Amino acid sequence: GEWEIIDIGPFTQNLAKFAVDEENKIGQYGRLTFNKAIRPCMKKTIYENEGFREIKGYEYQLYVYASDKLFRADISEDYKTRGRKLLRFNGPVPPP
Ligand code: NA
Repeated sequence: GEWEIIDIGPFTQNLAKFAVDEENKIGQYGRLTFNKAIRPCMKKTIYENEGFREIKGYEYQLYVYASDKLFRADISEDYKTRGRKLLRFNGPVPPP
């Protein structure tokens, strides 16, 4: 796997909103209201360990404000299926 920083544009906001929608499902923090994703945001790309460079999927580490509290979410995304899942949702944490 390899990590990069990526911008906080619409695609990232969607991921962050997706983290908040999943967490609301979970209910651990009660009812959260998505605010925005903020920098810094990281993306991991995972390959197959081969040499044909076959992408398996992706992982993201995001900072996200919901209900004016800052959280750190980890999301995974499958390359072929385009399905996503919320791995971890933590905080509140201090600003980076
Ligand atoms: Na805010």
